[PDB]
Amino acid sequence: KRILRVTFNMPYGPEVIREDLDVRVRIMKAALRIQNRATMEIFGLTTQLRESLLSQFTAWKHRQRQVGREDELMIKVSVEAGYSDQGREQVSRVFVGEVAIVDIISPPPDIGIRIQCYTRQIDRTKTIRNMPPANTTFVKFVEWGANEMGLNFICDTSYNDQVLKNPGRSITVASAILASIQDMYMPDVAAFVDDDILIVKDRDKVIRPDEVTNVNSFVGIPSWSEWGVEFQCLFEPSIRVAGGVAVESLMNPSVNGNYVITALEYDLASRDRPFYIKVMGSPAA
Amino acid sequence: MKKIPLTAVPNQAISFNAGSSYWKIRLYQNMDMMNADISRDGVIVCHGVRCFGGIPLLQYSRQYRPDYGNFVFDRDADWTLFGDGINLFYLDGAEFAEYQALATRK
Amino acid sequence: TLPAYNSDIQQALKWLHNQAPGITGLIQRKAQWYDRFSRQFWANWERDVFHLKTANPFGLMVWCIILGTPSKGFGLYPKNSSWAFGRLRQNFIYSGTQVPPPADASPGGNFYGGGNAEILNLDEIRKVLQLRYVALISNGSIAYINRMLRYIFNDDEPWDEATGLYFYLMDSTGENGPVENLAIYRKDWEGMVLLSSSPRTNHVLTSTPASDADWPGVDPAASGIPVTVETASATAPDGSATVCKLTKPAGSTAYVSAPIDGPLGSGSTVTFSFFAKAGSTRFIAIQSAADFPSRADAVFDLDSGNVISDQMLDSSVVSARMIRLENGWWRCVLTTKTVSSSFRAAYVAPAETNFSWIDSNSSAAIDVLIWGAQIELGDTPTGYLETTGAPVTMTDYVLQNAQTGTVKFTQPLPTGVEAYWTGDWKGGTAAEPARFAVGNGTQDTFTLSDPAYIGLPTSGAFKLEYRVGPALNLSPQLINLMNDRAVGIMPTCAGCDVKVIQE
Amino acid sequence: ANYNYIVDTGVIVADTADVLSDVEAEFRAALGANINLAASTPQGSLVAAEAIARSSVMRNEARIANTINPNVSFGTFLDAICALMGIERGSDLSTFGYGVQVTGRSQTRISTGSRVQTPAGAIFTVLSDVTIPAGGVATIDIKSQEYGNIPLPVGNLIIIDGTIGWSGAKVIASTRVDPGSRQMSDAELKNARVNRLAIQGRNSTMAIKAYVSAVPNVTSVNVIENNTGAVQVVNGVSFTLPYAVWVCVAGNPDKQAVADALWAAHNGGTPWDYGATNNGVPVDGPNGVPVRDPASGRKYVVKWTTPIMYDGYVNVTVQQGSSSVAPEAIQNAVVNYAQGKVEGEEGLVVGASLSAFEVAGAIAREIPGIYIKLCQVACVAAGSPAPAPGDFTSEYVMSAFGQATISVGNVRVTFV
Amino acid sequence: ANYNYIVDTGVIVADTADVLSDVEAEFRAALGANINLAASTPQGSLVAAEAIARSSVMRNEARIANTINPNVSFGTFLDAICALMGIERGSDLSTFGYGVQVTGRSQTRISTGSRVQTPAGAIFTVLSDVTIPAGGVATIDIKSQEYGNIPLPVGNLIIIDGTIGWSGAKVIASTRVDPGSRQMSDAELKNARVNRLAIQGRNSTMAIKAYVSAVPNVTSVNVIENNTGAVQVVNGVSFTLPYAVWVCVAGNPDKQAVADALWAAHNGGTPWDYGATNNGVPVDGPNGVPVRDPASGRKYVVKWTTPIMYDGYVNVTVQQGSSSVAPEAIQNAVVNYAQGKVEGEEGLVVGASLSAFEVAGAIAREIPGIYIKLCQVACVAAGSPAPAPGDFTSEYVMSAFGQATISVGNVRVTFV
Repeated sequence: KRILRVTFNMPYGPEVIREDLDVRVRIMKAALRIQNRATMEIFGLTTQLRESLLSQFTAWKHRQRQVGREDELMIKVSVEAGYSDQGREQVSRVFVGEVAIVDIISPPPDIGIRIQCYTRQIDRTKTIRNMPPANTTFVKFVEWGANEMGLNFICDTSYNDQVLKNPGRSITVASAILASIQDMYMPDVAAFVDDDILIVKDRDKVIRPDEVTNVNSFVGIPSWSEWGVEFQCLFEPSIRVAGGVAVESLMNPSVNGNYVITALEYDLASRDRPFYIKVMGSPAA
Repeated sequence: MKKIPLTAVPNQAISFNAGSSYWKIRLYQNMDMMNADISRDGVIVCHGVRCFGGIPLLQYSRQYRPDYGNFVFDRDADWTLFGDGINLFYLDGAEFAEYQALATRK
Repeated sequence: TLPAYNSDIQQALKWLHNQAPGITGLIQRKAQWYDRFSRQFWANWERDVFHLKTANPFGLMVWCIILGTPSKGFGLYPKNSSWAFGRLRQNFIYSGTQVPPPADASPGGNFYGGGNAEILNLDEIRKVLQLRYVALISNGSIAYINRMLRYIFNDDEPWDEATGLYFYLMDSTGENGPVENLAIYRKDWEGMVLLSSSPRTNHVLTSTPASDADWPGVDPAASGIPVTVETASATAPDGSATVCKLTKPAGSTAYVSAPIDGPLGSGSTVTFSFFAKAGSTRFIAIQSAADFPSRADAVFDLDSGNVISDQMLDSSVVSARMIRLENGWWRCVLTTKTVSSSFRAAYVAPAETNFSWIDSNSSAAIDVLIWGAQIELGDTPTGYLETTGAPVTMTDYVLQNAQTGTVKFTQPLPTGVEAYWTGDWKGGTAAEPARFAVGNGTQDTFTLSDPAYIGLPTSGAFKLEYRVGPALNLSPQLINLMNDRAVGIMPTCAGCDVKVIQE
Repeated sequence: ANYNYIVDTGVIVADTADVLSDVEAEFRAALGANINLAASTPQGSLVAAEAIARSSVMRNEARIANTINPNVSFGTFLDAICALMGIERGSDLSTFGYGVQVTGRSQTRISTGSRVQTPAGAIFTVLSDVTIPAGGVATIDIKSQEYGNIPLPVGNLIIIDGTIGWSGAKVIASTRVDPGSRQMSDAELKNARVNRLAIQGRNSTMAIKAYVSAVPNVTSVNVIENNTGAVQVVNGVSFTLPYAVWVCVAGNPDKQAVADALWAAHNGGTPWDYGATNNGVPVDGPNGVPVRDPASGRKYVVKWTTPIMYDGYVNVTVQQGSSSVAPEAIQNAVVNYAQGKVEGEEGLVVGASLSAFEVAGAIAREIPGIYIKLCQVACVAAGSPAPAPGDFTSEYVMSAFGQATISVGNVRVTFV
Repeated sequence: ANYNYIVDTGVIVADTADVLSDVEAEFRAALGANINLAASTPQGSLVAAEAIARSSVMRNEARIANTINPNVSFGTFLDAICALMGIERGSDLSTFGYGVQVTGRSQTRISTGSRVQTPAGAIFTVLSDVTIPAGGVATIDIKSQEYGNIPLPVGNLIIIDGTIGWSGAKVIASTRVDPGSRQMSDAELKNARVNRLAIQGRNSTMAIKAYVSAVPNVTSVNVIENNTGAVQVVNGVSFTLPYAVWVCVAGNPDKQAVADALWAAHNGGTPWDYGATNNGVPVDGPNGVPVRDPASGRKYVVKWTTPIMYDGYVNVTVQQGSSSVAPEAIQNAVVNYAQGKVEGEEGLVVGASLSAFEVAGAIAREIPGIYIKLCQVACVAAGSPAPAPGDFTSEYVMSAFGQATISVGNVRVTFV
């Protein structure tokens, strides 16, 4: 009994699209600069709901007009998925971001929309309000970037106490901040934004070491990869990105060990078979 | 005041970002009481804190200092009435100071 | 939280091990051992934590560490190790090279228990440690310290002045020496009865009836003759043959009403008293009137000394009581408080059954002996005063000098009539009656008796003292230990020298 | 194998899954790597026993680890901790009424557990078997089914479980209604402990202030301590003893109530002094009021002074604005400020100087738009003729033991 | 198989262990009597495992039973004992204020600009500061660590800059903040428990000492009652008023805060004495800091003093026994003990007495096996040069007023 909700944020309020409507969310997240994506195929829309949603989702009013100083320029939508049995719920949060693309995939008799949301699509920000530090340490540049983007930060790396001269004075917008933080020191320590938290950590270290996820049931088989172990699983509302995993396989006994998560491929369909999440993991140090 | 939601289960562990800190509270039924193990930003703060109504979880100063907040049970903890009837609330620094000043002259 | 916990160990033991020797034996032995060394251990250790019951000396010592008391002066370890003198103590030891079974004179005998500073009884050690906690948390308040001295050394039990229990603290406020809230009683054939310095009046027309026309009879039913007052030759409590008999015949529901000036007032406590002797009936019935139907009722059992019935037809009744007097006499007293002003009269009647009312039917002819009625305001019976068709007003005494305590009486005390007093005077309270005068029949000025002890003020500033010892039989070693300022167990304020000493 | 489950940050309690797995691994290492640890076999029974034990102890230690902390203790441990300061949890007793009248007939026998009932619930069970005599009326003893001070009003109790022959029950006035008690909760015990701590965490002057101001009808209080070693004026009141505390109480309170509060707040040793002459009204005579210490029949004597009463006269020359106002409104505003009914401004408490600027401030706050021309104030002794014009000043300064009152009749409003 | 309770000497519940015999005796007479409980057999191995588990149970029960009394407790366990008496475990601070910066032109100083004081400061700039063309601005500062710090009053050094901002300086208007550090106090919390044992009490020597010790940066305090008032001398410190509490606080606390705490532990009507000239150092000369009475009235005065600073020296002669080389770990031990870090032996306090035997004992604490030969100490006033080897003796009286401080370089050790 999968329970999947797509919650928009609109001037009227939140209009939650439940799992009764045919919905299909393909989220793909990674420990990269690039904004994590979520494609949303939603069918069964009424005329009123289509008017209330698609008309608000637009790329105008910031190009041929002005109507922009803060948020409400583009609609922010979150995704809450999970399971529910015996009356209890498991609705976690799996994506927060603003819509960028909107098309239609299925014509009548089932008018189904397909939107494309991206995390931190508010690169329509205020062109960097506070100037970046002139000479400062890496953790301090990270703190400035987090404060500029408005997100709380988790910075855990061994490169924090390294000074930089002009760390990002060429930055043009807030989104480019993450690009700069990713650009400097990129063999291991890659920074990203997971939902509302900006994470800057080494690629071989776990963000929350006490939050290891012991994994014993898999769909298919936990197989090797040129980096670590890769495996698909049924939706567990406790697996984030950059988290620690404690794979204990049966089919492949050599893949057992502790791994950190680098990528994540959510594929959630209320009215269809795919309700999986795919994990790319690398050896954890 | 931030109401931490609860689930009607004997043992559970809730992890959340509250008050500019990464809290993790494991609440479990111990004998005839509830106990809680609280960790902040990964490191463990206290183990086996006996949970009582109105009375803060982090009891001594260095754990709720500075302005880290504290957790308060509105009633005596009981997992059978979790979510509906009993709730746990988080207070930031100034609000916990005000609550302490109120509760020390009762 | 709520739904149970097992922790029984014997849960392991399925139905199979029903006739086993060994598996069930092992599980039972293991459960017994775990019980002994976890559950019994924690029960005994919680009794150890309990300071009120820290009989376990180890707990007393843990508390000496917790409070910080210097333990050199305490007397822990088991006793029976001092030889000293006497067959109840130890004896010396020698070279019993053969090791005889009696273990020569003793298994030991030592000088342990050096006096003049060290207490030996563990109960007083518990008291000392509680007192040190009080000193640690003390802010110098005197009511607080007195209440905790009460709690520790008397288990929160009030004490009389024959004890002389623990006393005040740093508060240089001397007490009294004027006399206030003074009350005087006189002891006679009426026993323990007070007297009023203010004019008290008895409102009954006649106290001792010798004629039927004295008190009329009232009977709504009027089935039989009314109650008839008959003079009787029996020794009245005053020492005379002047008592009267009330007779209720069978089938009669009448009651004698004493003529009284009316009304008596609104919202005023009213007291009725009289003297009765057991006759044919074992008990008597009385009623105080009010507005219909707010009459208060009472019934007094003259033999068992129990006021087994007091009926509130309204908010009237406050109290009912019986005072014993020699020759099987009883003063029955009823105090009634009603916001109404309709207190008209008091009705009396013999009673057949223990709960018979003022107008209950009587199956036989029952006679009772009464004498000396009295109706007054207030809420306490006073000295009986003779009334013959007169609401007699009288004032017992006037205190001419408060400081010296000499008291002047209206009339000289009759021979054999003693005087007791209570109140506070000369920095000492007398909460119990204290005799101060015996009547000689010619003198009426008498000097009070000294009440409690010590002038009290302990003149000075910023410094006072304790007072204790005749009550609790506290050890001189105890007092010496509490008198040491270095130990610091006494509640103290800096800038006050307080010595305990004092018995 | 068993780790260190005590550690320093309190007892660590692992789940019974973990302890069962640990005991199972220990048994496999002991007896054999491939031993059947099934629940029915003897080795499995031993494993289950060693798992129920070695877990009961962990739970017990975690239950009573930090039990000396009074803020988080429980049960009899909290009882013992809070009894150190005299606070004691009560006993859960029940109302124990005696002498309840029973009316019936012949030889009806009331048996134990008859369960009479008061009109407002409160089922009382009979605790003594009683046979009715030939008179038809007797007495019984009843005890409350529940615990605590269950009210037992005088009246006719209804009978729930009555025998044949029992007519009724009556609560005569001789019934000795002994109340009960409902023990005391652990939270209430902590409440009493913190109350006691608040009481005994205050010095002499603050204790006097709090205790005396807690009394009803006490409008304000001025507490002063010498703390100087010489008879002098410290900052406005001339003392008479080198080491003492002088207290002035405003308002119209009960003398015995304030005496009891001030005695309970006595620091001790430091005696009260009435001060010198005209240092506040030395009321209650030269010798202070005696009160009885609740703990012991020893009384203690207390000294305090009522303020020097002053009558304040106010002259105003307000000018009428566009809107109409009456002089009674001006007098009402002034008297409200003087009594202190206004928010923020404390009022004319003991030792508060009478300022015409403050009076004008009250007038401007309560009656905006009215333009004030001249506000003048003066102060005289109580029961004296009104001061002549010219005695009024722009501001009056008050001593440290005086209180001034402005009635509705001492305001002179002139419409210019 | 037993719990030995040390009745007054060690106050410890100690396990007796030796439970193996009892466990195999339980196996006997339950499984029979002919059981071969020798090792390498299943029953022997499992009975040994049972004995080990019971030994662990006894150890854990003994530890949890012992943790109630202090001197054997540890974190979050000794903390409950402190909280029983209300000895607050302690609070944190990390914030400076009102610094100064001199720079070039039109520069924006950087958030969390790092600057180091000569004692390895490592202080960040709090506010996002932009300078002015005049050439001077103010920055707020915070220390890198939560630890207690005291910066030097002169501008020292910088780390994070732009080659333009010249230097950070400190002015008198800059404020200093007084921090704690987790519980620091891990064993000196045990040391300070015996002193701050009347936090919840007021109006006493112990209460005054505890409450003023609770003030941050009060490393020690001495309070003398002088109760037998005839002027005279009582426990040292000549006096002027007959009876007055004399308070000597060490460290560098806030004047207003320590004065308010001293006032709150008012004592009632006993004055403050700190005269006799050399007895301590006057805080504000005559007429000390006023402070305000919370029981609103008047403006009092609280007078205390600070100790006379002393500079101690130590020369040790060791032998480097046991072939364990440790050249310069001795003066670290000496200063560590002097600061009060060691457990059970409070170091150099306001009332201490620098002793050669005590410092030799501290050295033996931190490193045994060196065979200390000579341990001369001596000390001089706050200034003055080294006292020469002639002054070096085995004992310094160090009267009740005055505090000695031992430096890492003042201690020298010679190997023979």
